[PDB]
Formats: sequence, structure tokens, C-alpha cells
Amino acid sequence: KEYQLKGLNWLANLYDQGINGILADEMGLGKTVQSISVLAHLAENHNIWGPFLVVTPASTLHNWVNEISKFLPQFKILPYWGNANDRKVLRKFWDRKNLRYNKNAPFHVMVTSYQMVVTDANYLQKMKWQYMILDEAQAIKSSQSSRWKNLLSFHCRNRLLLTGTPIQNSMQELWALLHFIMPSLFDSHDEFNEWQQLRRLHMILKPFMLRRVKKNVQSELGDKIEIDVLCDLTQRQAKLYQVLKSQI
Repeated sequence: KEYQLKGLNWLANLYDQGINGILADEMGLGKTVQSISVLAHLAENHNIWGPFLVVTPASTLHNWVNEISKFLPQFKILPYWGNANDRKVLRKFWDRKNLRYNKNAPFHVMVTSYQMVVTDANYLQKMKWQYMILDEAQAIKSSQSSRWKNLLSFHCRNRLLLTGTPIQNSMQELWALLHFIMPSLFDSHDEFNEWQQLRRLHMILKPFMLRRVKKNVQSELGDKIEIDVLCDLTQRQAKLYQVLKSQI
């Protein structure tokens, strides 16, 4: 019922090319809604009701499984949180074998976060998947990140990314991004830094990113205006700043 159907058709064509898609649009347009529309269209197209990995920061885990609950009740939900006995009964819930596609299993849709992915890599190194969706991808901006190291060992062969602002421009986050989308082609960062600097950089990533903005629909949203409030230093604050500048 929106123009995100064109986006899902575009990424479906991009996946039909055989390379990995990228979504870099900000939050507010319903990226969860287009994600579940993508899941439903891929279940209708290739007849796949099997694994679908979701990685998400801890605040939006329950919101995403909630919208899973009252959007499409056809799939089966298997969350990943709790204590150690809850961890092992959830581990016995996804005792899967023989791979490929399944119809009747309780592991249809499942979510997790970055932390227990990082600290339980031995329990997730096996049982290989087909879809890798991680939301809010600004946390893999570090070049020596351990969670980056324990996601790079995955044989999932899918690199769909959901994030709002990938534009941190930290000269290695974008290199880690380009290494994430194509792992085989891009491995040397020195040659990446080796190869007018503003025009070429926009055509570097041109067939990957889709161009969408907030100012395209009719604005019932509110049209947020930044109202700066400026203060003057009080007596204790002035004395503390005098002391702090005396220490410097």
C-alpha cells in the first residue's frame, strides 16, 4: 500500500543478479514492514519457509517479534533471550538437520542481538543459513571489532543490511561495509585507499544505494524544527569552569 513495493521488487531483482543488496534509508518509513513484505514475497516465490535470521539491538527485539505476531500469524516465532536453562531449551528447539527447505518446524522466524551472537559463536558456527539480516548496522564501524570477527566466519552467503545512517565517514567503516557486501572481491584496504574526490566517491557506490528522502510524502508527521535554547553560566558552574581551566 506504499512505494516500498518498488524497493522490494528492486532488491529482489538485485538478489536475482546474485549479489547482495543494501538498504541505507532512515527509520520512520517502515523498514520493518518492507522487511516482512520481502520475507512474504520470498516465501511465495521460491517456496521457502525455513531459516530467516534477524539481528537487532536489544530495545527493538520485542517490538519486532510483536509486529511479527500481529502482522502475519503464519510463521512460527522462536526468540533468543533468557537464562542458561532457557538457553539450552531454546537450543534444543532449533536442533535442525539435512538443511534446505522445511514446512513444519518451530524455527520459521527468529531474532537475536549482537551480544549473544558474539559470546556464543561456538553454538552458532555450525548449522549454516541462507539469509543474514542485521538492523542498525552502525555498530560494526570498528576495524578491530570482535563481533565483526565472529560474523565474518559465517557461511550464510547473504549480506542484506538495514541501517539508517551509514555515513559516519570513519574511512574504515565504509571499507568494512564494502567488505561485508562482497567478501571475495574486496580484501585489501591499502589498495582501497590508493584508488575531484567528491564526484568520484558518489559514483563509487552508485548501483547499490537507493535514493529516498523523508520529504517526498505529504507531511502529517510534524516537520521537526530544532529550537536551540542557550544558557548562561551560574555561580557554581562559573567557579567549576574556572577551576577546570586552572587545571588545564
